[PDB]
Amino acid sequence: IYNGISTSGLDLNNGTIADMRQLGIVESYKLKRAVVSSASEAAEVLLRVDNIIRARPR
Amino acid sequence: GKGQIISNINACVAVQEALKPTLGPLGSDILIVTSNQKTTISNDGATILKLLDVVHPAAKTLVDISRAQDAEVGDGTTSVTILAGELMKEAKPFLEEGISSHLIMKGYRKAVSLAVEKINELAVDITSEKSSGRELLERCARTAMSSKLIHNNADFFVKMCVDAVLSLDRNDLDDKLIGIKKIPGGAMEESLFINGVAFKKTFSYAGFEQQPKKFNNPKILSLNVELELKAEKDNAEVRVEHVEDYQAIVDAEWQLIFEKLRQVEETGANIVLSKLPIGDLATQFFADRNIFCAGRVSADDMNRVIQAVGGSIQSTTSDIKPEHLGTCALFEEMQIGSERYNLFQGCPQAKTCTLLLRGGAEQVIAEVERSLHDAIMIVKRALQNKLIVAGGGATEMEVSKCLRDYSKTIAGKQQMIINAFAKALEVIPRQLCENAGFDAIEILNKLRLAHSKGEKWYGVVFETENIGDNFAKFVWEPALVKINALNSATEATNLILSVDETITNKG
Amino acid sequence: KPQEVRKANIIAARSVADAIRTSLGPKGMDKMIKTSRGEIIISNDGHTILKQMAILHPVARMLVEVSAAQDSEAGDGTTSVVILTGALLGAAERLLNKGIHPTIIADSFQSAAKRSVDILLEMCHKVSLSDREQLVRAASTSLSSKIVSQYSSFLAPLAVDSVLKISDENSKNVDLNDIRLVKKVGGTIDDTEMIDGVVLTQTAIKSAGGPTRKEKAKKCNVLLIQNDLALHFLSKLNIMVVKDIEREEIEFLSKGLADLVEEIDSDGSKIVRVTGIRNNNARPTVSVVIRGANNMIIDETERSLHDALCVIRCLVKERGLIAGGGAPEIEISRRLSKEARSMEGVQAFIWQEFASALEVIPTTLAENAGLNSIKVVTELRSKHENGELNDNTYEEHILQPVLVSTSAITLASECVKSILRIDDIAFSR
Amino acid sequence: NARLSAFVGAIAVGDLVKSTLGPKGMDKLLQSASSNTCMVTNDGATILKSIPLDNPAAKVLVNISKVQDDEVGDGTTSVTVLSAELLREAEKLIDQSKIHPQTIIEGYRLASAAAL
Amino acid sequence: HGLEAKKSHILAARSVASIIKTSLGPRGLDKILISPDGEITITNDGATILSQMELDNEIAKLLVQLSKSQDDEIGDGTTGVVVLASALLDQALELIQKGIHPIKIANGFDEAAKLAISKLEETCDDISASNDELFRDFLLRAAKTSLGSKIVSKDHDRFAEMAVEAVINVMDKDRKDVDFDLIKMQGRVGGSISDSKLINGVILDKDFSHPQMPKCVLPKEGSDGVKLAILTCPFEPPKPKTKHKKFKEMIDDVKKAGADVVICQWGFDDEANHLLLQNDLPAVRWVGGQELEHIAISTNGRIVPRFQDLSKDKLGTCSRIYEQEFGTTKDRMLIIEQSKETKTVTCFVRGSNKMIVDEAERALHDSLCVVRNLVKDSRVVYGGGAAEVTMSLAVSEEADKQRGIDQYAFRGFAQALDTIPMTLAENSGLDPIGTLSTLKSKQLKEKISNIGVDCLGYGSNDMKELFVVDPFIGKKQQILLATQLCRMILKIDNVIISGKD
Repeated sequence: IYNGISTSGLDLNNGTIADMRQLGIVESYKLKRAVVSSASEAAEVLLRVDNIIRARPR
Repeated sequence: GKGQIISNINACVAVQEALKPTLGPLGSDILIVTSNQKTTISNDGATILKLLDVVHPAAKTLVDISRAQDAEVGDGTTSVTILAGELMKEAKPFLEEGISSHLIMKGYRKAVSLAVEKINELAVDITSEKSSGRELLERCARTAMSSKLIHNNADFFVKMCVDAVLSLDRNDLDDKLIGIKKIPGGAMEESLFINGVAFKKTFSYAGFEQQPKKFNNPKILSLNVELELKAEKDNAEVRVEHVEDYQAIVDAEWQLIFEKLRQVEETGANIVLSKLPIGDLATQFFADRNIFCAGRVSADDMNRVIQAVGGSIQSTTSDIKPEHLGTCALFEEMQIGSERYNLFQGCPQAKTCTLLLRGGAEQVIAEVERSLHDAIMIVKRALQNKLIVAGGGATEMEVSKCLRDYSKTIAGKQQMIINAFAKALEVIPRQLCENAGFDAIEILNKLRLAHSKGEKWYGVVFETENIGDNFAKFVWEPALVKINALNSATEATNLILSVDETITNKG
Repeated sequence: KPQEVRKANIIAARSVADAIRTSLGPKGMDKMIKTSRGEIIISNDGHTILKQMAILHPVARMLVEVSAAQDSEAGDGTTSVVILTGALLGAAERLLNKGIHPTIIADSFQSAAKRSVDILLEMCHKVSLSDREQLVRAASTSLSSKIVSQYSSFLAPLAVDSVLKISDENSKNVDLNDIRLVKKVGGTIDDTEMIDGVVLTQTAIKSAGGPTRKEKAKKCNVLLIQNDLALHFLSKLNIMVVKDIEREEIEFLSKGLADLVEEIDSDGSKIVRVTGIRNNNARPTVSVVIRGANNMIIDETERSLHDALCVIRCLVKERGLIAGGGAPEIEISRRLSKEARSMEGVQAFIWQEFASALEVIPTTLAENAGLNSIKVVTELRSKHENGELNDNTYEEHILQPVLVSTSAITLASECVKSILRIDDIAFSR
Repeated sequence: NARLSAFVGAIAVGDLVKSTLGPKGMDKLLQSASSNTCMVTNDGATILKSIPLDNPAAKVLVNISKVQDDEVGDGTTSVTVLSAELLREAEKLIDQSKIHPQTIIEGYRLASAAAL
Repeated sequence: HGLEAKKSHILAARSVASIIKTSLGPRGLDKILISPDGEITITNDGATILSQMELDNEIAKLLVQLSKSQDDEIGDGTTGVVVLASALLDQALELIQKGIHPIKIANGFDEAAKLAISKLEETCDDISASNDELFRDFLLRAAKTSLGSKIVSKDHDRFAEMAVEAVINVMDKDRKDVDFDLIKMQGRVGGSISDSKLINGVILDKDFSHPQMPKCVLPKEGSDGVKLAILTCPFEPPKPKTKHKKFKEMIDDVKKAGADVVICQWGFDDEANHLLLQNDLPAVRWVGGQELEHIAISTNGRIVPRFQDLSKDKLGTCSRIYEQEFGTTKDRMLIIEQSKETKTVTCFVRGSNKMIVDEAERALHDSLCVVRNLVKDSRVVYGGGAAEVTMSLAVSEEADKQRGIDQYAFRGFAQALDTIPMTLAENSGLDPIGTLSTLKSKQLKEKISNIGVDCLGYGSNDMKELFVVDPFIGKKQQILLATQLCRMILKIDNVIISGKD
């Protein structure tokens, strides 16, 4: 996939790299943007906190 | 106190437990590590038990009876120790109920009187009936070689085993008169029987010694001291007041040795041997005269050469008398074993021989060396002793039978003792089945069926698990084994069980 | 160490399977379990051992759920399914040392279980429910493990005729919970009434005014109750009343459920029978009535006839029968060993270990019977080569239904899978 | 120990639902004190919320995962797995630098724009 | 005891065997070893590594005893037998738990070993019966595999022919008798490996004493060979044994015979060597014990003990004697070859460092042992892991036809042979389980052939194109010692260790 003309993908049936366009393996585009946008904001919350005070044990 | 008796019984069990797998040719072997670090592995119980050196006093009795078993008999050193120890294990629960040891020890000797008369009834004297000279040694040789890797090659091995005992006196035979040397490499079926002695070829250095090895009638002469000039180890230092005199200092050995160089030529001895390493001075003149010589000869090798041609050893080469010389029929050194090994052949007066073996490894030959010794001991005791009984469990199962019926006719406490004595005799056939892998539970139960039908010759087949007759299996044992074992085991059993105290002084 | 945490659960799981392994078969070794309440119970049934064992190990409790489903589906093999589960766990120990991930180990069991069923059906003789001679001898052999022997001849047609009416065709799962075993004091074993309509657990009103019998009852002629004046009020209206209905039978009667309603008492029973429901939605539910004098009679008989219905239940869902005693497990291990060369990669080695894991069931049967362990197993591979299903258990009347051997492998594939898939555990509350 | 609880403490919790990603992923048992109330499931959001977490940094991750369930509700486990991998790379950038991560945060915004 | 020692013997063997599994093959590890005599070298040979191991476990001591006897037969199969014998012990541990006695395991592997020999012979091929011209290339490429992991691999083209002629000279065509005592390995510091030449004779480490003495020997007007004198009597006036506190007579007798060189063990004097300088008769001082007892057979001469009987035709004759300067070394040794075939060939290897000389010395000595097994049996088999896979499929298939208790003993022998290709697969960077299943599928549905684990990087199977062969007698000797070792271990059920004083 480094340079060009790469249709290859992860094939778990044969345990090797195969073309996903022939097998018909697709994933939703809305799921792609939702995970990346949520994981990006999730990492910002933990990094922007320099000191974490121990919470009160219940 | 009474606790010392039980402690002495369990002390012999640890020694007996090691000797159990060593019973039988197919049994396991004990690995003993001496303080000298030399490792020796063998199936003969004599040498094994002698290396234990147990500090316990009652364990020394087993060593004492093992020496008499190997001396007077030579076979059954493992079975005599197991049988003597089995009687002490069965008497352990009898002592906890209040029964005194004297009554139990006395009951053992009661069955001995019935066992001596039983061996005489089972001893059949047969020599030339339904047999011959060659057929007797041939049929008995394949029995000890069975269930071994040499069973397929035993066809050539029996022919060499028959001529081995025929080269020696039939009235007096010794198993040590036939030597066996391990030769690595080569096929196992290419070995031959030689009447002479062989060397180890300890010289790996090259560049001399050209000579043909085919001789007609060489003369043998013994030399008690080393005669040599060139020496690889030591050296001589020379410091004097003259420059030209540095050479003559080391020559003091010339004149008297220079005369001895031509003394062998006038004598004509073609064989020169010594127990000390010989340099290249002796091998020098011997080339043209066709005189063969070998250095670094072992002490046990020369003693066999003296008894070969009837010669004698002399210190020097000057005063040697003509009757010390000897001559063989033929001397031929072949490449058998992928190396040239000297040997003697055609000696009519030779009292000893050497049986050479070959194989891909030294451990394979060691298993064959100990296997050939079992076939020699059978023939050794079949000559002097004319009484031959059926062994391999045959006679052992018969002694236990009759003793069970004699106890029913003897009232008193001797009834349970004799019945327990015959019950303890089952350890011999049992352990033989466990060492070979056969099931001792089913065979000992099924063997007692036909054993009560009146036929006393039923043995145990060592090849395929089944009940059978040792008469067809050609399994024979001398009657001296059964007589000496029962007397030694009973005396050793009653000696340990009577010990009330163990006293050991330190200092 | 994520894998070492799972390996600690595998060793603890193999110790439980080895304990149940000694209890396999009628000659197996019993297990003594002392409950915390002080009750002392002992038996060779693997389902009762794991139920009262109170296992605190999280992974080891999976064998209890499999044993519960083993008795609910097949009804037999609750002890053997634990041994087969521990066999795959022991073979998987060497697989983890080679760097094999449990996913391939778990996925290969799905292909191995489906292949073992197709191989077993080839040697199995397909039978039909239309033959009543085979079902009588099938249920009679299951009754030979109990004290009742000569009286078990009349119990064989009782269980056969009850299933054939509700069998029909292509019934698939047949629930045996609708068949209730009625245990009453008095009578004998030879006295039994089918009463195909339905059978209750309760008696009728012993007071005055109760009709106790009604013709064409459901304008409510007969009612059920989960006052003495209420009985006299309905007595004038000719309405039969049955009170004191057990709460456990409420859900039972709502499923199976009149031309004639009468109370017939053989001795002391005072039981009401119903016949000819003729409902379109509701099927013909039959409740078996068992009579006996001593309490130990109707008890041991209850567990004996329940296992006989499970064997018949296996034949209805899956046709065909095989000979028990570990006979088919030997040939399956022989065919899978040769067919293992047809595969490639890591999965090919799993077929070789899967064949050796199936030989533990016939080996345990030879060990618990006193016979030599390795000697009898060698005689199985020798005789099964020339003959097919001839070793003779057919002459000894030993018949194990094919669904038990099928469900034992199927449930073991899912049980071992749920084990290796757990890589860690933590406190959650 | 402030960043260690937000990294090592989060990775230890993140690795719990990390092996459960995908239908072929691993499984995990959730055990209680009485141990008889337990259950087995492949849900990543259920394992995180059921396990009591005394780490004050791990309590924030629970509230963040609730946004994905309310907005869409699909791929909740994949968000926690991807967020845990971002902490693994951010931990190597800090200890080798010891500079405020806000500068590194600005680098994620420029990289996320090229990914979309 | 029984429940103790039998379990401990399996764990004790796996600890020692797992150490050499990483060094097995050309891709293994070269371990640094230092002998107590002061020699330092680096080699992967298992016979040296196992001999240096010192431990108190009596079970692992049997490996050194077997490797000592195997060193004379082959010496290169030390790593092969220990790993193969340890695989038999792993399968034997499971049989003990099933109720099988250990004595049946010993006899079970014997019937499986002899049965697998006849199966390998049917698929074996012969050299002289197929192509005679390839017999030269078989001996050249056999040593290239063992020398590929060493600096020797640069000059291997020339060094491959040096090992071919050294083995043939010490052996006979029909007899095929090779002795390690007839092949010596020597080397000195300085120079490079490119200057190493094959010598048909001993070394002698002689500078010819005073430099005025001739460094080369002339034929002396077409004489017979080169006259040499082997004598234990030097030139010096004697004395008696009763004291302790002639020149022209002895020296003229040697000149009449024509002997150029005189051999004497001890040293000489100054004036003592002046008489030999005028006659052009070089002198020999400090004689080692290596210079006599064999080779003179090839001289076709006689042996005269004393100066009186010396003559022209009774003196040993060789091809020639010359002193060749080697690099900057001041030793200035000699090279004595022979036109006719002799019984001893000594290899001479040079190196820039002492560690380099000893590294190529044992590397070349191992190549001589491989050629020794190739000339012993004209029929060779394809190695590289193909021998263990082919012999395992024959035993596993015939195991079902053989019934009884030995049926399971044959299955364990087939699985034990798979340890060798799986070990080499891990050292080559391949899946040991995936490769084992791949080799079995290619030899069944496609066709019967020998395809082993790849020693060098490649993309597929069928190494047969590379013409990689192993001797049949070499592989057969390994399976016999591995079977005998497994039987010998089972014969010891008790470990007796004596104390110290």
